[PDB]
Amino acid sequence: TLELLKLIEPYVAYGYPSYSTIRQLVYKRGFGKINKQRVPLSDNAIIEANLGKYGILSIDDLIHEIITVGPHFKQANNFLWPFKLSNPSGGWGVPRKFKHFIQGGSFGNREEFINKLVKSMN
Amino acid sequence: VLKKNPLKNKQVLLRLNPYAKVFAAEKLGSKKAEKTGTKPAAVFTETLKHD
Amino acid sequence: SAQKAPKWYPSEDVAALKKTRKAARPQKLRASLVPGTVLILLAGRFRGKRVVYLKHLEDNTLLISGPFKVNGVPLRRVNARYVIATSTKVSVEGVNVEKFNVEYFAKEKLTKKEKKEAKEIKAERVEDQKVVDKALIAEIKKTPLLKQYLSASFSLKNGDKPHMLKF
Amino acid sequence: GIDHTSKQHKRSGHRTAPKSDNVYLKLLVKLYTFLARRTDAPFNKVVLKALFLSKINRPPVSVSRIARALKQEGAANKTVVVVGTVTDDARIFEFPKTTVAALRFTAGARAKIVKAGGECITLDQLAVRAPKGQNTLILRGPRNSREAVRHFGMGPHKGKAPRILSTGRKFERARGRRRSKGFKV
Amino acid sequence: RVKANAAKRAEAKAQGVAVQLKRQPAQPRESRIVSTEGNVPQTLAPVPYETFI
Amino acid sequence: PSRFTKTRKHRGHVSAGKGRIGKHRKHPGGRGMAGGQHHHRINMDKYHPGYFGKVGMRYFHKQQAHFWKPVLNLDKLWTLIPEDKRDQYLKSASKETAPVIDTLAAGYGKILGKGRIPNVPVIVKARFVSKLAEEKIRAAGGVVELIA
RNA sequence: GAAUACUGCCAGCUGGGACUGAGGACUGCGACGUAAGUCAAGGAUGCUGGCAUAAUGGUUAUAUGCCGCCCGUCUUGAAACACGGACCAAGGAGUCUAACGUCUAUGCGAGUGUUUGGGUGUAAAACCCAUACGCGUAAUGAAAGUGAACGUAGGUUGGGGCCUCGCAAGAGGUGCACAAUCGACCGAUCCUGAUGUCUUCGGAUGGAUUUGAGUAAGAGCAUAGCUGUUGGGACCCGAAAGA
RNA sequence: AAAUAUGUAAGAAGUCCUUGUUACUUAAUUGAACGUGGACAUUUGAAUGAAGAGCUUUUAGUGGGCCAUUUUUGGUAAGCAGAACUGGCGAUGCGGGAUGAACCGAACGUAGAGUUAAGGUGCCGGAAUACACGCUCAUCAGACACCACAAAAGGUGUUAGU
RNA sequence: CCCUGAAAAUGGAUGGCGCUCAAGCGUGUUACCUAUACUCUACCGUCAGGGUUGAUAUGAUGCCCUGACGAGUAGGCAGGC
RNA sequence: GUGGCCUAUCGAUCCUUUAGUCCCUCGGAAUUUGAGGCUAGAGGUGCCAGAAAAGUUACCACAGGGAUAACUGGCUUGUGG
Ligand SMILES: C[C@@H]1C[C@@H]([C@H](O)CC2CC(=O)NC(=O)C2)C(=O)[C@@H](C)C1
Repeated sequence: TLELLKLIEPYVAYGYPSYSTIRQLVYKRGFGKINKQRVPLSDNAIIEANLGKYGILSIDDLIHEIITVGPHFKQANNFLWPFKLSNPSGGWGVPRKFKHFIQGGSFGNREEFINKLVKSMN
Repeated sequence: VLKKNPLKNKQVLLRLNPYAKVFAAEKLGSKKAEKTGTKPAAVFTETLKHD
Repeated sequence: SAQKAPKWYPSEDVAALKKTRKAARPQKLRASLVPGTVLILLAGRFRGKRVVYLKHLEDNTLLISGPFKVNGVPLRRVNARYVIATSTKVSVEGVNVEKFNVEYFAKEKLTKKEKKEAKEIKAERVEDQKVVDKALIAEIKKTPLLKQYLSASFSLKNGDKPHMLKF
Repeated sequence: GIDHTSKQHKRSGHRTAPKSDNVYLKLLVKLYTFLARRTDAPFNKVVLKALFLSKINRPPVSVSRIARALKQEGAANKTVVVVGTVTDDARIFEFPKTTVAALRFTAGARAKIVKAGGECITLDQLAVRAPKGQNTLILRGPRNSREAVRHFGMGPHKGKAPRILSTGRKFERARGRRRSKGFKV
Repeated sequence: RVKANAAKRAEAKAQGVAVQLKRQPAQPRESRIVSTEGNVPQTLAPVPYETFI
Repeated sequence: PSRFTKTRKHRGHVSAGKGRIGKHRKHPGGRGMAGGQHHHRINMDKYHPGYFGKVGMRYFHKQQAHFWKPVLNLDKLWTLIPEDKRDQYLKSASKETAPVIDTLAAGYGKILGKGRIPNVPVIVKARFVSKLAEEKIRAAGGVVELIA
């Protein structure tokens, strides 16, 4: 997957998310892929019905499987619908997005500042 | 019919995650840390202060 | 026939509403708004008048009486969002005001015919006004220039910025 | 904007109803829509889909084919189900006593089945007797035996029938079909 | 690799079930302690430009 | 009927479905089978191999009635007996009273042997018969009587 | 020995502003409660005022702010210093037919098609009908000719559905259509050449890196429809010519 | 002898054990191909995704292209002519480049609210005549990519430096 | 950085006005402005997946639930006037 | 070893001719000439998937083409200055 990230570096911003970021992201924008449909989680019973066969019984179980990359991370992550974030509330912080974060832009690995970016985008 | 955001609307926030009341009652978001008087080694200090 | 018929007719029965989860909890007034505070009236027929706040009513209105002896404003209700609460305060622990409620200020049963299509204060209102404001006058006379301040009207002057004013 | 990975608004590509206006076929479809929704038997779903098919997708099923199916071990007492027409076959000289449910029976097929001591029944009679398709055996006729299929995929060395009106010597048996006249296919 | 997989399964039938037959990509490295003992860090700097001719 | 045609749907659209560049013209590639060896060669060779050239010998003044010989197979042989008596013939298969099936009056010239008739003797009258058809009839216990 | 900055966390508290109020008995998940019950918990209610009509709103004209090049066409590219168009009304261009392909609907089904004709009639209608004929039910070969079961109409792989067991996965059995494959059968080609004999006929039996638009428990016929094809004036208008 | 690009594999149509068929093959009961029986879930043999997968029939328009980055041929060169890969325009509006087919951003049902992209914030013109460190004075200053040009060569002009 | 090198024809173009510790050039840090783009909501349509028949509904290509989508010449098909 | 060490060295339909099979047909029988068939080569199309083909027009015609020349303009500036 690191080679994939290298291959799409000019089009994405990525980094290492913190537990606060993951929890807020899943609580605010968490949607399940149930029968090919985008289903708002909004209740622990939905998660038990679709992920309980992996022992995931709650939204905190799902978050735990995300934050510590567990044995069933693939299934939990794929169950999670891709997050639809907004534009950052205080902006991108740079004049031009499409340079590397290292060169004063936005794309590439900004590893720990991804938390700040995602909080503004959430 | 409406997605209600946790992180607000404490009622939905507590419908999910029953542990949230224990978290907010014990103030687990402001956990006081223990005191340790560990000192960095001198070699670490000179390396940091070098040049 | 000029139009055949609707094969489907909508049902004529009106659906009942769902149960609403909206209880009515009491209003939370501002902190500066305490009984005895002088208020500046920002709207109405008494625009700019200095009045004394007396009581919070159950319809969320404020019972004011800037005494006739000072500025001619009788016992009446105002809306909390249309007054400015100042910093000057008179003691209100000597006036009886529980008797004044919404039923005290009930106006009239307007109908579809009893209207002034082309073109008398009650004795209990006059006497209640005198009884309430005698003790207000006694409190007002206890500090210099309060009666004159309460008799004068508020108005903005030139170069007077209300976002930086202190009241 | 969204980077679509598949065609949008794509219809499933399967019939959801018979194209025909036969009110009786539509009543059969109503019955098996109810049955396929309210039962968990896959048989009812299979029958419901078969009721949508076109004429070429419901080839006739001969009584010889029915008898050959009843020849299978343990199939002697099963109810044969044909969503389509059952036709008569004079090549076969003996029939067992059996029950056949079909949309249509030819006069000869019906006479032969009844004469053999069996019974011909409609699909609603089948639904009443076997609501979950109990002890049934669905038979389907040969689809690619149609004459039009002879010409599908025509091309050099493909060995398909040319679309041709008159047949014989002088009709496309020359240059292109033999080595002595140019080349062969 | 097929032969090795069969042999690993045969041994895991005796002991150590769930013998992890699938290959995995290179994982990120785990924590580690790096000792300065006999390895005091040497400070490098960029070098000035020289013509070499 | 005209109201269900695409002509009605093309009303209001300039080119009537024929394209702005191509411009539906009179005969852009010739009439009929023009150019079958030249600019329609690929079509003719892919879909109609054998079209060009001659094969075989001519036949002056051919009368199709000379070649009249409809074929009937043994599996359809018993259909020539009416249903009201076929059953009584299939039962009591007797060498002494066997049905006579006159295939020429039935309108056939030759009896072919796709076979598996029941083991019941029959006198089959025909102009022509294949080896296998005669063998299967005789093995069932009947006979083939040749007629003209 | 402390503070503070910076960074990060809180399922910390709280004030101001804007937009939205979709749904319409109940059902759910919860929360607070000792319980009864209540609630911000599967989408707005409560209270109050004015007006009750041109007041809101619609239409229309104008003004203002910002924007807005002339359509049609050919074309890589049209507002074009490319062509047609002064204006308006009426007319004005993918049709019908013969023979067909695919698909679809319908009737009947190893058959199918009454309408050439006859009978009949309330008379170009409707109704009824014999013998033929067309296509289909057999192919193959230039032709003379010959002409489709070793077998449960074969074996193998898969296969929906069904059957048996089964708390439930699942495991067996049977497996139509369909797909791949190895065979068997019919005709052509090449070869082998028995009994027999008008001694040159006949061609049993067996075979093959050959070949067919075949068989292997028929699927067709007829009518109608959209689309497509060919001939026709053939979407409409248009030569210089020829007789 | 690279980089980029490119073929294949990563298993049930598999692996193993035993012994069945043949007219092929072997000196041979040796193999070859195809098999009968028997043993193989935490992972049935790397990752990620999968929007349903597979299959068929039939028919429209088109068969003048052009532009950008990069590779590249002829030519002094060309808004020239000719190739490669990709993305575009053609067929496409929208915000920005004043203006413009192709550039930047972003692709479009009808609306409301919020946040932004590229580009901007003296006035035209919505938005700091913001903050900070310097440089420059031109009797042809300069002022944003594509893009609407400038060179060799010079100056005790002035500023840093070896 | 500025100046010389540096010449074309109607009057004219950092877009214009104008700008000189800039409103120019290089660089840094923030705040702010606004697209048919992103987020949330409503409504229209389309596609998909579903529910709905033992006295319960105009008696079902109806009613309803859920999710996601929506540029378009030549062209194809569908529903309508 | 199924021509040339490998990568080029070549040719449809109709027609004629030859070889093969001694085979099929000439349709009212039959024999012998003659003719026609089936399988395999050759005779040739070099515009090489393959018409049988001389000019002229300053007397000219038609359908069209800015898919394309003969001015200006535009890009370029070898050459000229
Ligand atoms: C040059 C000579 C003749 C030539 C050929 O027959 C010429 C034409 C004649 C004709 O009218 N039509 C055709 O199909 C062919 C051929 O075969 C060569 C070998 C020998």
